[PDB]
Amino acid sequence: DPALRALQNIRIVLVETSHTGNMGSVARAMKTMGLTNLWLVNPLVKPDSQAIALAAGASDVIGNAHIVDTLDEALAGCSLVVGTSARSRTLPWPMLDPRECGLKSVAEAANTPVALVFGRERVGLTNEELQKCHYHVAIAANPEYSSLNLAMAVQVIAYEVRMAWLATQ
Amino acid sequence: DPALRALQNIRIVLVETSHTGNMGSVARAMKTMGLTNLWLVNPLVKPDAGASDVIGNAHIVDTLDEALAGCSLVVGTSARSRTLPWPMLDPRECGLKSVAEAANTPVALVFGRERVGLTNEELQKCHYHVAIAANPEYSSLNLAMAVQVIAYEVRMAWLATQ
Repeated sequence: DPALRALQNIRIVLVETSHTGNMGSVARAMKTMGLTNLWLVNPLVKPDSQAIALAAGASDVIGNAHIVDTLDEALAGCSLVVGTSARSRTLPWPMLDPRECGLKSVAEAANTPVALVFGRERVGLTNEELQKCHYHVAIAANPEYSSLNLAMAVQVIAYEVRMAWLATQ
Repeated sequence: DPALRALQNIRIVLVETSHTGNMGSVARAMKTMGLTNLWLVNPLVKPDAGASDVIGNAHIVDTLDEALAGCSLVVGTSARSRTLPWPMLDPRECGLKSVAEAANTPVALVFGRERVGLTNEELQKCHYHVAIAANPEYSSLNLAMAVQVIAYEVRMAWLATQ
């Protein structure tokens, strides 16, 4: 991949993933867009045969994953941290959409490591975790049905990171 | 739900889907982006979360032609081909063209089989092919993920009309 070096600095950080299959689907979503650096923070169960199975040709991304107990460890060394969250009117945070997150991530990663942080199936990220992010990224969606599956959220965000990369080419 | 009428003319057409779970995930991907209009072309088996309505209301047809009937724009997922060259779109341009055409007439966005995609004869029924730019070492997205990307670009194009 001619994107390998530009994108190897961009970490995809999954916080306390409940279903190991989702770890695998994430690894595949990542690798198809050229992202290869996966960090798992305190996963309920470590990657297993199901995670390897859903990773398909991206089982190397699972294999090479960093597994750490705390979020701080996954963020150490990163200059730019973006977490998935809807906007808040009462504890406002600076907001990105996937497209702007892609642009910003690629611009930053030319210099220094970036973390794109995703939370737990259903529950998401906690307030304590969200407060360690520089920006929150929200995916504009059907107001009737507005929550994407974990791996689908990663697939969108990774897609926009490759698109931003491609623009630099 | 303000997108519902601008996007109801966009058909998501799955050809010979072999995994009923993919059918579900596609429905979810669609619905989160406002797409509701699902067409299943000879699914291996008939359909067996919160987007169950998209599955219940699906149009189950035996031929691709039926799923394409009435459509002024048909886009199918494929890589570019050197030997069967076809006019190519990326997801972003596909989303712009789809939303523009859908204000007025039906559009079909066609996804092939797991792993192997669409036949050349199926591909020749499309006006454009859409290639999702990807890692050349590993370029094949899961069916539901391909739908998710294409549906996301469709909503982004719709949002730009607001």
